[PDB]
Amino acid sequence: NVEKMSVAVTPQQAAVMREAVEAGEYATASEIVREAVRDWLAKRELREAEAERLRKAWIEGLESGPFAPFDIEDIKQKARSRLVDAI
Amino acid sequence: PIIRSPAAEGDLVDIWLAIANDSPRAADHFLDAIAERILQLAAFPESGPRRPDIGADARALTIGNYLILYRLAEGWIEIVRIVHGARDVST
Repeated sequence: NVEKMSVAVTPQQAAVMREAVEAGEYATASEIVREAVRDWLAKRELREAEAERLRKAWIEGLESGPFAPFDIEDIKQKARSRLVDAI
Repeated sequence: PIIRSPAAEGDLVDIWLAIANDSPRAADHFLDAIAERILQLAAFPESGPRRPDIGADARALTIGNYLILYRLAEGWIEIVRIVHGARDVST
């Protein structure tokens, strides 16, 4: 299997875990904790990925060649030229 | 004056094409909405709060769920990027 770390549940938490296992929602209190940590990691993994994405996007824009005046209508027109070629 | 990076233009065309799959018209409305939001920076340069988590002197102006990543220079505004915002915890 894998490595082990010992965790200390609070009185109110032990009570709620007990009902869940009894109701059959979970086989054991240890599996419920395993779910809780996995959910937390997913959240952290996502947040870290998104924060890193934006950090890289910024340096990417700065390094993406030289700036040009802003005209939206040119962009709106340029996009259509690629749509027609798609068909 | 307002200048944009080659990446930022690529963002808006990508954004436009995505919406254009559903309706080309709707894509025009959203990009128009983005522009109106960028042009507000000429009168209100600090509408977007500083975003040190993204870049040293980066700022971010919110349009929909997308961010207008920009920087302020002497005499002009530099539009760096337009990326989707940090995604919510909803999984």
